[PDB]
Amino acid sequence: YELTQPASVSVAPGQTAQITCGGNSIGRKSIHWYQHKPGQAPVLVISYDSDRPSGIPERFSGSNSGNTATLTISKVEAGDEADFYCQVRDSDNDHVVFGGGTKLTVLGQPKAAPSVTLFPPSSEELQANKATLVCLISDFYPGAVTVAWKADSSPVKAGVETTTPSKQSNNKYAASSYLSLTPEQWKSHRSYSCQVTHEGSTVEKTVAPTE
Amino acid sequence: NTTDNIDYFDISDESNYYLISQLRPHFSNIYFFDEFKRYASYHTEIKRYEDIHKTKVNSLLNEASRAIGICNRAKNTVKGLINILENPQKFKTQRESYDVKLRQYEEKKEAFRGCLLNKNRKNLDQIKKINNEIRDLLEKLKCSQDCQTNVYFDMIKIYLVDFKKMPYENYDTFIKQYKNSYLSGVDMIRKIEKQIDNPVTINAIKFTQKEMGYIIDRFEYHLQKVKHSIDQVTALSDGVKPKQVTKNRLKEYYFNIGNYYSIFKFGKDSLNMLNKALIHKEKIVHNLLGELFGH
Amino acid sequence: EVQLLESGGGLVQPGGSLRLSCAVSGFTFRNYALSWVRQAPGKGLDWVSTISASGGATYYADSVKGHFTISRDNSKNILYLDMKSLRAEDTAIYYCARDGGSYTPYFFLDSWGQGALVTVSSASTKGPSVFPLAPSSKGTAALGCLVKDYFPEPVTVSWNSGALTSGVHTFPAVLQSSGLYSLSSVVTVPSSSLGTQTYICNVNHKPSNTKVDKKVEPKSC
Repeated sequence: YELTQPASVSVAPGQTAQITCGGNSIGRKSIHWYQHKPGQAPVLVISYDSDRPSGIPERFSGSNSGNTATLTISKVEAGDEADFYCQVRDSDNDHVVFGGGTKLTVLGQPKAAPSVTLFPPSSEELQANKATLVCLISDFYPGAVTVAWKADSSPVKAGVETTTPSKQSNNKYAASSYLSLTPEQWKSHRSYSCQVTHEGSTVEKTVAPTE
Repeated sequence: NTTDNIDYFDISDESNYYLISQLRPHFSNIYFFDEFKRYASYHTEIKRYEDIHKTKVNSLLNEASRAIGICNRAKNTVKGLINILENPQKFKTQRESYDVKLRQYEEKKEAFRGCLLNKNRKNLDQIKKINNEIRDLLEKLKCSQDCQTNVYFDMIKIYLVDFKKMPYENYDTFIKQYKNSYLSGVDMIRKIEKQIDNPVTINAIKFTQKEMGYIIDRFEYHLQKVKHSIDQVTALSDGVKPKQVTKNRLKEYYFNIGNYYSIFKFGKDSLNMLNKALIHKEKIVHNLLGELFGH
Repeated sequence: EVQLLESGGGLVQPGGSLRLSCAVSGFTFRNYALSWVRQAPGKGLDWVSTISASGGATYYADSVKGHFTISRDNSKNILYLDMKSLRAEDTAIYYCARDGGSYTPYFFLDSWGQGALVTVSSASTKGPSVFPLAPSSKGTAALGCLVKDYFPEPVTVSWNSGALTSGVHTFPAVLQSSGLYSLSSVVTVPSSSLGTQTYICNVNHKPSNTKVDKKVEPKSC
């Protein structure tokens, strides 16, 4: 069995959140929802379609009919920001199946565009028969960036080591991207460019192999 | 229907070494004592054990049945709550709530399980004293580095034939299909729970499923314990065949097959009782399911 | 309250073995069914294996039957997870969770644990290679300090022996395919004085006992 979950859902504080979990003939199975805060233990919020264990507010709700089940949070708070998972048991082979996951992002601050800072390889690294391009991304919200590298307007996929966005102290996110190149690849071009895309907006920096 | 018998409950000590059972002989160790009298008959050097099995074992057997019998007053109070929670007619007569009545069941059920262990704690120290006598009886053997394993290996042949008279293939297929109906019955009543205004009948099915869940786990425990004894003893007949071992290795050999076979017979007696309980409680669920619309 | 405490996770080499443990506080260990659920980096919750309250039945996942093995100890009230052959796909955080059903698993999770991290890589202790990141030949200039190829975390990076703390932004480290880490620290500085003012990053590595002071200077050529 396979459960399908939207990867991301955005909610403004005070609105109602609706996370969906889909599958074939879902209305005939028992579904339980779990909230997971990173670094903390997951919590069974709703079990058996609609039931809520003790200690769960009435804001959380559960429905299930037909092909999709919906988890509903009436008055969403900034403290409800976590990725949610639906769960059903596959009676055929007898084991637990989870959904893909759904990141619930509460918009507690305006959208912020990233700041890209691209660095050429140091002259000391080039003397050591190595070369690395450092693309530093900072002060962006929400935390979802896509990095693409170009070698003289040609897409690059080899040598890319992008990291995961990390929440800074100001609830803003930061990321980095490192391009590993041999000294011959670095010198045999006219321009290397780091391309950072956030919320549909692309910020481009460029570095020239000369000097 | 009605739960007329509740012999499926049991209790273990804190060390989890000794398992109490309501059926005779209430101990898998007593079956080991019944099997060592067979071992001592083949050895012409051990003759004092015949009097030990006639007095120390029978005293431990009767004290076990006595200690279980003291908890009969507590057993009926737990059974009475089982018949109230599963029968909507008996529940509708009483005035307390269902949450209160279900919590009383959980409190009294552990009171009965706690009674069986506490009243048998004196017998738990008696079992240890009989094992030390057996280990001391083996020390009196004349062999030191030349102990023959003929009696040990002849018993493995006797056990394997006795293992064949066990419907292990039928129990595994039964418990695997019984669970499929169980979890289906679980998910069914919860879907129905939100669509029917019949709280008492639904709760009676929920409580029986809680009872069934306890018995299925006790069934799987003994079923897996019967298999381990059958597979491990079979592994002994397909392992090394030492002609002569030390007296220390010989003690371990008799205690190995003695403990293996005793758990086999102990599980066979329980699997039979636990089988009838699973079938009976499944009947009570369907009688409650047919009573969903009316009556 | 009811809580489950994981312990034993850490670094294993590809092909090695790990014994994960789980203690229990808040309920009787014998009366409940338990299970393991793991979460790979950047992935969701992956169910591993569950066990009955008495050990009568055990259930596993297809991508798990080979190596992982459920173990229970109702005497010491400890729940185990033995991993036979570890591969790169098994790096994750493993959650000790208990089944919400009665004795036999109803296949829904009642409580969870904080999780135990299990890392599978041949990486060994290694000092870093510090390289200065010169400005873009520049109002505001952005020069940095590159720390590359080190293991394990963390690496402490300051500037001018702790004199320059505002405008510095030490970035989170990246985990390369080589199992080694690499971070970057960049400080905002004035552009009219980058050639005359001293900007030095001092790198400290506790595991390898490596202390490096690197001076950053432009390369106008």
